[PDB]
Parts: sequence; structure tokens; C-alpha cells
Amino acid sequence: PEDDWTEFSSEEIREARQAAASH
Amino acid sequence: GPGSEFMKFQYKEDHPFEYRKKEGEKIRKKYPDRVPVIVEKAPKARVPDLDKRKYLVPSDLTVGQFYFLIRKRIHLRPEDALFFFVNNTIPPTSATMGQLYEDNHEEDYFLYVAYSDESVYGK
Repeated sequence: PEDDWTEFSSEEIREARQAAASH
Repeated sequence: GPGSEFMKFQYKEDHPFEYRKKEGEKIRKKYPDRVPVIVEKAPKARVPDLDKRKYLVPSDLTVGQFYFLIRKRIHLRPEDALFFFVNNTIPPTSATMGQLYEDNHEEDYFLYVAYSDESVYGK
């Protein structure tokens, strides 16, 4: 597990866009 | 060692510049709509370390959205402070990660983000 990439899931991205939406 | 405001990433101390640049250049040519980001605690921060420190994030994710995701992973208290630093300044939360990357990536093609409980990187 030396140095893997982490990508967010689509649902995680959706939650983020909802909790920190543009003004 | 270095001054407290010189940004130090254990990632760079653990991987030679050649290895980082080969990886960063390849990932950018492959995935042009994603940006590679290293996230680490600032040396003097009294904050938990991150399990995962290497991210491939969509370029249209905002800095504030990425902050939400990173903060969620650290499992902070509702009253806790957390600040991001890119090239020693707090990045604007309304910017996209793609723009932040375009302006701030290093010669190894990584964007480096540090976090702290203090609003100044070296404090």
C-alpha cells in the first residue's frame, strides 16, 4: 500500500457540493 | 532546520523529485480533468494526521468543497478550527481546484495543501 491515489465517490462529491455550495 | 513558515511536506522528504515528477506528469496527461493533490498537516498543528494523503480530485470541485471532504476525514469536533495553506496563504474557498492547481502546482506537477488549527502556517 506504498502510495495509493484516493478518489472521492460520486455521492461524496454530491454531498460536498450540497454542503458547500456556491453563493 | 528550516524556518517555521517554510512549508515542509513529508511526502517530498520520502520520495525523490524524480519519482514525484514522473508520477505527476503521467497522471496529468492521462486525466486532464483531474488534479493530483498532496494533503498533510502543518508541522506545528495540533490536528490529527490524515489516513490518506494523496488525492486525485475533479478540477471543477471547489476549494470549499474539497475542504468539507478533508475535514470530514479528519473527524474534528464542531467547534474545531481548520485552515488550508497553499504556497503559505489560505486559498479562496470559491476557487475551483483546477484553478488552484493551475496557479500553484510545483515542478513535479503536484498541488500541495497543508492544514492547521492555526490561521498562520508556522504557528
